[PDB]
Amino acid sequence: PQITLWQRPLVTIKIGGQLKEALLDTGADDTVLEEMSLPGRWKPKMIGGIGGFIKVRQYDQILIEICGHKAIGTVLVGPTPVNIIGRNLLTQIGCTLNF
Amino acid sequence: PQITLWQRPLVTIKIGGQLKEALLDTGADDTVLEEMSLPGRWKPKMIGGIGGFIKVRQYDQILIEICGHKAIGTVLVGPTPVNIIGRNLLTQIGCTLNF
Ligand SMILES: COc1cc(CN2C(=O)N(Cc3ccc(O)c(OC)c3)N(C(=O)CCc3ccc(O)cc3)C[C@@H](O)[C@H]2Cc2ccccc2)ccc1O
Repeated sequence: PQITLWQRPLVTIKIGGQLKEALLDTGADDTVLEEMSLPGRWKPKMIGGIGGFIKVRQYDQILIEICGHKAIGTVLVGPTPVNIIGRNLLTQIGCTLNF
Repeated sequence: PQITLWQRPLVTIKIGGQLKEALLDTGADDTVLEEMSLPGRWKPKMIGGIGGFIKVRQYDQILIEICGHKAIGTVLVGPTPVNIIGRNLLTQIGCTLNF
């Protein structure tokens, strides 16, 4: 699909048997979601940007479905104000910027 | 052009007759650049990010070239981690997300 940028590029994602709305963010290196539970082991990580840093839990090899496109990758979980889909997963769904 | 996301989508922009490196960021509503000087009066603006908020200076009708594409719009200046080209200008240069 082709998504314009007149409005925030929000899409529904399916992760851990849960449905959530997330922002397709080309400026984000990693995918970070609001507090939720995920399987497997995790590593603490600190991610920052505008406003400073937040502490998150890093889970690797996590399955996620974005706009029907399945992908696997690292998901950070923490106090983010919005669910973000970063480049680490945008690449897997073949997402590109065009102009 | 078509830009893949295996790496940060950093491009060259020109503003105030100077070249700067910036991030094409679909997750950003606005364009925010690191401290610099711009003409005219400015208005107050707060941008909410991953770690909280920051105060910035808002300048309107500013000429800016993005990857060779000329644009004229609102440019915010403040303590941002990197120069960010947000949706307000991505829409002006006809940029979209595709997959
Ligand atoms: C609302 O308009 C703007 C918001 C931002 C702040 N911002 C953010 O807070 N970040 C932080 C961030 C989040 C996730 C990541 O995986 C990530 O990895 C780099 C960074 N970004 C950025 O700041 C990009 C800059 C950057 C580059 C390298 C680095 O080491 C740290 C930061 C990405 C932006 O898209 C964006 C994502 C976002 C949106 C709403 C609420 C919270 C965050 C900004 C402008 C708006 O108009």
